[PDB]
This record gives sequence, C-alpha cells and structure tokens, in this order.
Amino acid sequence: TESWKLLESSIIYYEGNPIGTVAAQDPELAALNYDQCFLRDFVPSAFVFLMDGQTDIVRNFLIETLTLQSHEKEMDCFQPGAGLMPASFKVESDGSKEYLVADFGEKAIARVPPVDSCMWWILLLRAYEKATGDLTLAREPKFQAGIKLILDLCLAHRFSMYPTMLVPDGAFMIDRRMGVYEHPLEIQVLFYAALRAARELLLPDGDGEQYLNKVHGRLGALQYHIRNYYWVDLKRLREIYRYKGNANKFNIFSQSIPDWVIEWLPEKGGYLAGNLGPGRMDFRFFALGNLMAILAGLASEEESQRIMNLFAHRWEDLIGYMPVKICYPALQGLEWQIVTGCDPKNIPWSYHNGGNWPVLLWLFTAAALKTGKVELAHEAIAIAEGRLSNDKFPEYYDGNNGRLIGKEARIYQTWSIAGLLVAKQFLANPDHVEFIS
Amino acid sequence: LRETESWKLLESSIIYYEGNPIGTVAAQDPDQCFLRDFVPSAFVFLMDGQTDIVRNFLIETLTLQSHEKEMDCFQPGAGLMPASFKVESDGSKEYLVADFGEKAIARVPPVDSCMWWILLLRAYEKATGDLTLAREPKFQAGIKLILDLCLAHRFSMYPTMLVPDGAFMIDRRMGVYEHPLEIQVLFYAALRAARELLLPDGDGEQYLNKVHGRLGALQYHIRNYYWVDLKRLREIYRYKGNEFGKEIANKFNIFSQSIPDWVIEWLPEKGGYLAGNLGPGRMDFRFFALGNLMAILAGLASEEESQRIMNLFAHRWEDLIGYMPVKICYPALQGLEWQIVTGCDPKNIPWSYHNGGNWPVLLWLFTAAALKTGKVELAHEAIAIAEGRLSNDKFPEYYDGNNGRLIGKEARIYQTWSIAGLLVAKQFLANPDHVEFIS
Amino acid sequence: TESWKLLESSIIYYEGNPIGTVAAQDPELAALNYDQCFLRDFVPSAFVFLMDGQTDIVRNFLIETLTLQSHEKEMDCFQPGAGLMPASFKVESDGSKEYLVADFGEKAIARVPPVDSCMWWILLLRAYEKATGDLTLAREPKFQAGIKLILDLCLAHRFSMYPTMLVPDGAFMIDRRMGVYEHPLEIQVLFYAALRAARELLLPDGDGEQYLNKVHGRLGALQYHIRNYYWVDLKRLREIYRYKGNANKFNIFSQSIPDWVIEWLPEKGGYLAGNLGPGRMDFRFFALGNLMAILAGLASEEESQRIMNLFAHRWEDLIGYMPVKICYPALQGLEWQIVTGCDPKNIPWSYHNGGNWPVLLWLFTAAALKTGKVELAHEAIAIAEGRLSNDKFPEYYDGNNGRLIGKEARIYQTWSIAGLLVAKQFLANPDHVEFIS
Ligand SMILES: OC[C@H]1O[C@H](O)[C@H](O)[C@@H](O)[C@@H]1O
Ligand SMILES: OC[C@H]1O[C@H](O)[C@H](O)[C@@H](O)[C@@H]1O
Ligand SMILES: OC[C@H]1O[C@H](O)[C@H](O)[C@@H](O)[C@@H]1O
Repeated sequence: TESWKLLESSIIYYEGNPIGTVAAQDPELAALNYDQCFLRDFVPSAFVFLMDGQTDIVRNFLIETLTLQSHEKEMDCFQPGAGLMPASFKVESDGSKEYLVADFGEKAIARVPPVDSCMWWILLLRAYEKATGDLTLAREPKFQAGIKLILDLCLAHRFSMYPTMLVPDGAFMIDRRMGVYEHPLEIQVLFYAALRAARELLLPDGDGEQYLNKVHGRLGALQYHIRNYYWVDLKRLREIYRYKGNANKFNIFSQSIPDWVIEWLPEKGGYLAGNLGPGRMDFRFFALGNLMAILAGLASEEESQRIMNLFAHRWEDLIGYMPVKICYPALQGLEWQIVTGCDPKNIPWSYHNGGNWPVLLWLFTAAALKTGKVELAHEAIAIAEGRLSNDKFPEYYDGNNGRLIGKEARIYQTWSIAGLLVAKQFLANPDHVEFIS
Repeated sequence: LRETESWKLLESSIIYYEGNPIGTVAAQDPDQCFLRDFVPSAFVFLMDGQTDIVRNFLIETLTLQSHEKEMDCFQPGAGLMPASFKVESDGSKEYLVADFGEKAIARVPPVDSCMWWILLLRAYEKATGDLTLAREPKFQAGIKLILDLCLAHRFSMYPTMLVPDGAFMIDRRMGVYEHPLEIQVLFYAALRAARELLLPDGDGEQYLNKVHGRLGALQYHIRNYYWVDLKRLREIYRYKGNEFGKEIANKFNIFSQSIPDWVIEWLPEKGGYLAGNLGPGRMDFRFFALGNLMAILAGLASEEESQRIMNLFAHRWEDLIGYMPVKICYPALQGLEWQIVTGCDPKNIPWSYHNGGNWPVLLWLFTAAALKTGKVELAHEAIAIAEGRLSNDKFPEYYDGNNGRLIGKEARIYQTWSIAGLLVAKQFLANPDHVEFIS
Repeated sequence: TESWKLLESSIIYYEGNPIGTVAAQDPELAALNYDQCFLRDFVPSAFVFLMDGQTDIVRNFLIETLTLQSHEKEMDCFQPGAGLMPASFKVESDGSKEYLVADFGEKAIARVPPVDSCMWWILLLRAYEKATGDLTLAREPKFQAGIKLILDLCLAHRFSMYPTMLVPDGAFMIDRRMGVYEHPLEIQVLFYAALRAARELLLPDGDGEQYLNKVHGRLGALQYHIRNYYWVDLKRLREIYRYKGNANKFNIFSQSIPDWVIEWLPEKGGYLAGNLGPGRMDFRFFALGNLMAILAGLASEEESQRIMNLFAHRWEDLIGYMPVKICYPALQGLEWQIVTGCDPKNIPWSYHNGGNWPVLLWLFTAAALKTGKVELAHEAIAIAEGRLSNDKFPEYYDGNNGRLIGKEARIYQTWSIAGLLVAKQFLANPDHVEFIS
C-alpha cells in the first residue's frame, strides 16, 4: 500500500545497512533538520518494522545511537552528562567514507535539550527485546553501560524535594518554548516508563544491583507524587478551589484556577495536569503524557478509565477533525506572547500550541485498546484515514478542531505515516500493545 | 394584492412631479427619493404593470446626471448619478433638486446609484418589452458617461473598481473602502446589462470592446481571489509571506496569522462565499449579503458557487437570517476595531445599522437567489419570519442585535424599501419567472 | 571619499552605458528586488550626479524608463493605464544580448501600484532640465507623449467630489499596507509637484494647449483642497473638536481626534495631516509629504515656518538619533494588527510604521534651507554623519528615537548614502535646492 512504500522511502541507509527513518519527505520545503532521523520520531517507525518482522533496522538504530552517546558533545567548553542521547542524526559523506553526525542540542534551535530522547531509547530497547526475543543486545557491556549513563543523568541529585525531573522549556516532543519548563507531565511519565523498562534490562551484576535499587526506589516515589499531586477531577478541583493561601503544599491561589477547567471536566472525567511547581499548577491537558500514563500503567485503572471518559465527552476538543490534540486549550492573545516569547510557529491553535498531531493516533489507539474502548480507536482511525492520504500526510493540523492543515507543517511526515500504520496494526492484533506497555 | 396593507403604504409613498409619478419616498415616518431605494419599489410596479413611474424615474434621473455639480472650484465626472433627489417647490413652479454627494453626510459618492440605474433600465426593458427607451441618444449618452467613470484607467493591476469608504448601500465609513465586494458585483452586473443596452453605432463598438475586456478580467479576479471555502482557506493559511515575483501563490501578501479564528469555525464543509474586500496585504473575510446574493442573480458566481452560498445561509441561519432577514454583513466590528474602522461612529455600534444589522429590504434579493438555486424552503422560511414582525413593528428600516431581535436603534418606521422588499419577495414566490428581471 | 565610491559601485550599466543605481549593496542578504533600480530610489542618486556634473546617467535613466513605460504590463488579462511607470527595473542577459525587465506591480509584493514613480519621473525630468540646461530631451515627441500618458492616468475622471487622488494602500514610498489608502498626503503633494513641473515641460502645441489648461485647473483646485482641509494647528483642532456630528464636510466625530495630537502640537506648530476621506482624518504626521509640501510651495510661507517650528519643538520625535522619522506616531498593539494585517515587517516603531529613514535627510535639509533654518540642517546632518558610516549605511532605523538599526534593514542602501551626500551638497550650495523646487 501507499503507506508502506512511503515508509520504505524514508529509510536511511548507512554503510549498506538501514539505521533509521527521515523525519519527512517534503520535496518543496527547505531540508532544515527534517532530513535527519529523530530518536523520538523513529519509535513509531520501529514499531511498524517490529510488527512486520523486519527487525534489522531497529537493532542497527539502537547500536548506532549507542555509539552516538559516546560522541563528543559540547558548547563553549561545557559538556553535558555523558549519557545524553541526541535529538537527531544524519548520514554525511567525506568522499568515500560515510560518517554519522548528531545533534545533541548544540546545533538545535533555541538550544533545547532532547531529554525525552534518552527515555525513548530505553523504551525502544525494551520494546525490541520483547518483540523479537533477542536478549543478546541488552546484555552486552556496551548497552548496560549506556543504560547506566542515562540513569546517572536522570537520578542525579538535584535541588528539589520532589522525585520529579526539572527541565528547561522545550525538553520533550514540544521542542519550542511553551511554558512546559520545570516539571512537565510528559517528561515525568516517560521518565517513569523508562525506569520501569530499566528493571528488565539491567543485569543484576555487582554494579547493577546498586542501580536496580535506585530504580525501584524512584519508581515508587515518582508514582506516588504524580498520582497524588498531578491528578485532576471535580472532586479534586473542589478541594483545590477551597484551599487557603500561604494542606496546600504548592501554594495554589484558587483564583489561579482557570474558568474553562470547571466547565470542561465531565463528572466522570479526569486527567493528569500538565505541570506542577512552586506556586504553579498547569491545568492544560497534555495528550502524550496522559496516554503514556495509561500505557505505562502510571495511572490506575479508574484513572485510566476517567481519562478515556474525558476523550469521549470532549471528543471535538481532543480529537475533532484530526487525532490527536497535542494540548488543550491554546495559549491566546497576550498569554501566547508572554509564555512563548511571541513565537510565530506557535500562534494559537497551531503546532505545539493547540495543534492536532496524527502521530499521536498510535498512542491513542493503544490506550483505547488497553482500557477496552475499541469503538474510540475505530472512530479516531476512521477520522484520520479520511484525510491523511489526500492531504499527503501533514506533520500537524491547526485550529480548535484541526480543520486546517498545519500552518508550517511538512508533508510526508514519517511519524504521521507510521502513526496510522501502527494504529491499524494494534487494532488488528491488540496483544502487540504489550510492547509499549 | 392591491387591497393589502403593504400595497397601500407603497402607493402612498409615490412622489409626483408635474402630475406624473416619478419615484417613491424613503420613509413615511411621522421624504426624498433615493435611487438605490427605488429599485425594489420599481419591481413591484413593473410586475403589477404600472411602468409609467419607472419610465419617468429613469428619464428624470437621467436628466439629473447632466446637471452641473461641483464642490469648491473643482467639478467631478460628468456621468455621476445622485444619491437622492426631491421635489422642492418654487411656489410658482416644481423642479427637482439632487444630492450627488456634495450635500450628503460624509461627502461620499454613490457609486452603486449609477450601477442600479443601468440595471433598472435593463429591468424595465425585460419587463415591458420596450426597447425604444435605452436606444434613445440621451440614454446611450447616459450609459456611456457612467462607463467612462467605471472604466477609468487604474494605476494597479486590479480589474476591480477602486472606491473610497462608504460608497454603496453602506454609505458611512465602515472599512468598505478600496475594493468592496458589493461594488465589484454591481459593476459586473452593470457591465453585463451594458452588453445588451448599448448600440454598436458610432462610438458604441469602442465601448463594447472595453466592456467585454473588463467583464472577463473582473469575473476571473473575483472568482479566483474573493472566493472563500475551507479548501481555499487551507491554501491561504499555508501561504508564505513576502513572496515577490510574477509566478507566486500569495500575490496579495496575506499573513495567515492575520486570518480570524471565527472564519475557520464558521464555514460549513459544503458552504462558501465571496469575501468582503481584497487589496494589497488585505482580505476582508466578513460575509456581505447584498454582494453575495447579487453575485448569484447576475451569474457572477458559478452554479456550484451559488449553491455553496445558500448552504452557508442554511447552516448559519441564526447568524444570517435570525429574527429578521437579512443580516447586512457578519460579523459586527467590535471594541477597538469598531473605533479604528468606523471612527467611533455612534450610528454603527456593534450589531447595529451597517455594522451587523438586519435589513428587511434584502429579503427580495434573498428570495430571488433562493429560487434561482432552487432552495425554495429557505425563501419561504425567510418570508415567514419577516412577515410575522414587520407590519406590527410598522416596517422599520432595519433591526439590531446578533440576531436582529431589536428594532433598529435609529430605524425609520414605514421604510419604503422594507415594505417593497416584502412585496417583491412574495411576488417572486407566486411567480418565480419574475426573477428574470434581475438576472 | 567612502560615499562617492559606494555610490559608483551601485551604478548599473546597460550596453556599456550607466542607466541607474541599485537599491542596496548588502552582500549577506537575499538579493530579492534590492538588486533592482527603483525610480523613487534613483532620485537622490540623480541629484548627486546632477550636482557633480556627470549627467549622462540621469539622461539615460530617463530615456530607458520612458521606453519601459511602453512595455507590456498585465496581470490576468487586465492592463493598467499606459502611462504607468514601473516600481523598478534590472538588467538581464539572454546569452549575449542584454535586456531590461521592469516590475510595474505585477511582480511586486502585495501587488502594490507604484503611483509615486510616474510622479518622480516627471519631477526628475524637470530637475534634469533645470540643472543641465538641456531642453532637448523634454521637447522630443517621445517625452511629450510620455508626460501626457501620465497626465491621462492622473487626471482621469474618478468617482469623487474632490480633486485629490484615490489610491489603494501602499501606493507611495510606503509600499506596504499601512492605512495610507484613499487620499494620503504624499501622493497629493507629489501629484501637485508633478503637475507644476508639467507646466514647463509641456510644449504648447495644439494638443498640448488642451493639457496645460487641465493642469492649471487641477493645480488650483488641488492646492485649495490640501491647504484648507489637510492643514492642522491648535486653532484648527479647537474648531474640529467643537464640530457637530451628522461645517463638517467629512463627518469627523470629535471623539475621533486622538489624545496625543493635542499635547504634541506646540502653539506655533502645524502640519498637513496624513489623510482625508469620508468620516476620516489621519492625524499622523508624514514627513516626506510635509517636507515636499514646503519644497514644492504647496504650503504657504507661514505654514512652512510652522512645520519647521514643529520639527524644532518635537525634534526627538521627528529626528532623534537618526533623521528622519517617516511618520509619527507608530501604530501599536491591536491597532497595528487591524490596520496592517499583522504585517511583521511593520511592527511598532519599525520600517514604515514609525521608523527613521536616512534618505529623508536630503528633503529635510532642502526644506530647512528654503525656510532659513540652517542650524537645523547642520544638526540633522551632524547626527546622521556620526552613525551612518559606522553602521554601514542602513536602509532604516527603528525605535521611538531611532536608536536601533532597522530590524530587517539592508546595509549599503544607496539612497541612504545618496541622501547624506545630497544634503551636504545643498548645504554647500543652497541655490541647487531650486532643482527640486
Ligand atoms: O519531526 C521531527 C521533529 O519535528 C518538530 O521539530 C517537532 O516539534 C519535533 O517533536 C519532532 O521531533
Ligand atoms: O433610505 C435611504 C438611505 O438610508 C440609509 O442612509 C441607508 O444607509 C442607505 O443605504 C439608504 O439608501
Ligand atoms: O529601497 C527600495 C525600496 O525599499 C523598500 O521596499 C521601501 O519600502 C521602498 O520605498 C523602496 O523603494
């Protein structure tokens, strides 16, 4: 079919071998960095290849990125943690020899750190092991060392009383300044998910035993903290609205609860908030964080049900014309200005700021399946299928309900293409959902 | 239909000049004849068969054109028609006095008045069968003088007609300057009429050549650049800014971030409309009813395009028709935009008058367009709504509010074209062949 | 000196001959259309060459543009008036042959019409005749025909009761949407100035006699209308503020007089307003319109004095760090949005919207000289000289007082360079001011 053929065209070969897929195949626009392979972008590609049985590419991807981990990465005589995985890479030729060049954030726009990338790497490594049955790769000293360098960076002692992870703005899939600084849901959910993965991956050698305990320790803390403090429902909103200023551990002034939240939430709906920090709660709903919370089992069974109840009751908002809304609602007017620095790629209901992202369909489908809401997966896929092909698989969609093709969206965006495929594969064989859960 | 209340108010409205009927007053609110206002009145009379008044009207208004008018030490184009005229008595004789814009509030020029004159002449012709009138040397000269002004050479590459703000039914500053839809549509319609009405005799062939050239360029321009639907909207939203060259998509440099949020949500999948205005760096996305409805009747819109406009009305019935047909334009300018665009004009406050008001007269255009596209149920529902209020409300000039719940703030009562509007619409409904006069 | 050498480098040769100067010599930025010769840009260049005695270039410029007038210009099967001069032109090669390509507005951004260009052409033709003493050029049938085609376009009967000229937005030096639609001062002043020029240029043959009368007729009307209706001073503001709604011929609601105007105007200051139309008066101050009104003698003697009194009392606003402010004040916030269509090149105090333009120094100097305010010319030139060279002659400056180098300004902008030169030439020999007056 059309989609498989596009996916194969996106494949990047290195020394005769396939090692990844390009971000997009848009002929008209500037190559920019979309000719590169992004670690976060490759995940849904990997899943298609894993399910198809052609696993070489995923193995090689993991081997090459592990080697990139060891590359030299710096800006102005300062090195980040050694475990840092890159945002993306591409294949360059100096005459006859081929070599890999990575962007670890020293080339990236706004110099954002690709914090979710080392998380996805660990998750994908686990996904690869479960899908193939190849235990050989994770056992090697190289990979054990690489997992450990990541954990060193994650579990490093920081100035905080909480087990969450502190990041600058634009740390995850949202790579632009969007007020997702401090402790955004996505990073915490993926952090948790990566810690869970690390348990089966870490060999319990003398050194490893030290790591597994730290992992198990943080997993517990992290789950308590996210479920008790990030969780939002009407019951919880009533509690927060009545809190005293200066029980409230984060000093939330109830006048700082938005109007829209109260009217938006159905009685049986709920979700994990976007962010938590001193004097601050981000009541914006972030899709990927919430769906992965379901998949990774971070959310409880009821909480998972309440999230899908929320998608059901607020379908136009969160799915509309193109699944899935990245976050809701959009920053608008002056708020857009202060929070994003007048970032013109993120105008209201566009891109990170309220846009609709096809790739997220694969997470929505998995999470719908895990919670038994099959009808919702059918409808979301039906919606996506009706437009994507005709629209040439746009990177994103814009507007309250995703009616517009994204303002600066690239066409033939690989994870949009891969997102649809993976969602159809899950629908055909729901047991494959185990790989991401 | 002559026994009915409306007809009686219409007969009362008639102005007489030396024992001859020449027009109708704007209102009988407890005055003078506006050229644009007379059109619906004329339509009722012609269908009923009283044509002497329409004929006399065209004669008298043609004579006024030749009158010498000036502002200060400068005189404007010879072919300019007046906004209105009235009968002032010497005491010993009756004579006609005209307002060509030199007496008008805001000193605006009535461009549409000339348009409507030509259209009414054709309307006269096609209803009576009388060809003699338009063929008279006087009328040929009159038509030509109007064409001289419309076909005035331009500095720009736009085949549209350049005008100042408030140059049509909206006679007050409303941000309708430059290239407003209504004017372009009536311009097109006036050119069409000029194809039949003009004689190739003498200088006639030279005029027909300029007319035919413009009709094509103008039709192409409006359909390709003013037309708005989701498909087209998606293209514009993805335009890159600051494109320079002969072959480029964004010829008018529209910045997508400037496109309002309401438009995206307002359009139905199967609906569409022609934009309010188009100029350098600007697109007015406001829906304008008279321009859009005339674009259907004059055949300026294609068949599909005409269907897609009526789909919009149906899908957005409360916004466009609501309590009183028909919303003059949507949406209202509000807050700081109303200030900047209208100059804090207290008569055009949000959802009032020109700025989002509902105007009875527009019902006849809506009915005509409904019939022509075969959506009769819409004309019927529209007439039903209007019929239920007007008589009781004493036929107000317009209505105010998002949906026209309020009677117009400064609306005149017993407004003639409000009355005529309803009569015309009913006459079209009874005999849909009468729609051929404006098409 | 540095400036002469830069000016010569800008010179454009055609078939071995110099025919004009490029807009800018900025190496780093995209060539765009700044590699072209703009008719409005060439004027201050021409003046330098006229004063230097090397006049060939100006003669050839006029001959070539006259030929361009006769070129085919259209968009979508519609032709503008035959007299339309182009915005700009450049030299192209098809192998060995060289040919001229013009932009008449069918290539221009936003499709703006270069209405001021045919005006400057006539003015420059007159300037050339007076400076050189060459009466040969304007007498030729070609040039008489060309002047006449322009007049046909200008004096064409339009739907208006006034003698002013109706234009779309972006018709003059301000080539972007800036609320200068309808009847902007600049067009009216230049129109007047061009009509005055046409009197000495038009041969009084049988055909010409018909033209001269129309010219003389319009000159009178136009001057009355501009002086009586556009003129602004406190006396006039008091009159307008007390006007009744619905004496007031343009229906100006006194609540639509801005606050800033009243406080801004000194007792002995005055100016010609930016625009006049139905229900509308643009109280913004536009520099070029006002200065040319002085030069062309459109303004009276006292009115000219009151304009310079205004520059003197409001020097920081209108001159500040870089002469001269193009218009004051800037459109801001929401007003910028509605009026300019969120045009990012025209953000507040930037470019057309409140920017400071070096080129305008040559008009300021001429107008200061004509009115006897020599000290003001010295100071304005002193100010300009201190920055321009070091800044590499930026196209424009930004900010309330022109502290910033213009946001997207090109460097080595020819009319910035030429502007300074012409202003120094005028200061050295004030009798040369006659050429533009
Ligand atoms: O498609 C590759 C990249 O595109 C954009 O930069 C997205 O914001 C980022 O999340 C993605 O990884
Ligand atoms: O009824 C006479 C006039 O009334 C109002 O002024 C309307 O704005 C105008 O369109 C109409 O022609
Ligand atoms: O410098 C050439 C051109 O540059 C910019 O486009 C200016 O707005 C314009 O006035 C000038 O003619």
